[PDB]
Amino acid sequence: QDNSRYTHFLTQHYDAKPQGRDDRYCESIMRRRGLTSPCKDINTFIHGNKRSIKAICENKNGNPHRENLRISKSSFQVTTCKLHGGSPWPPCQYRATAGFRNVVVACENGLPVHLDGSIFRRP
Repeated sequence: QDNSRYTHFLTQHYDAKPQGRDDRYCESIMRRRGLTSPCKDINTFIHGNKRSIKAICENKNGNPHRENLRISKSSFQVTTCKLHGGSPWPPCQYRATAGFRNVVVACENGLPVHLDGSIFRRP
């Protein structure tokens, strides 16, 4: 049964069915998931069904990527929360950006355990 790292990945990166994906959504979910002490600089949540996300670890929905990651074949609805302001401590103000594209994860024992957030921080 699903080890702690996969469980942790879901806590930090999965929100099945969000409502509005605006700035207030970000500020609330970041607190709720305990990512505000200190405030995480940027964090992305994937939406949809868990099934498609786990499938990225297989050839059904993923391709090998770079040194040790996997990239999905299907696109996902996602929301990236970016810290606004110059302080790492609460209150954390976040700005939301909704998107729809494929994602990159690291798999361990057939389960997603890490999300590569670099493809979401548009410099």
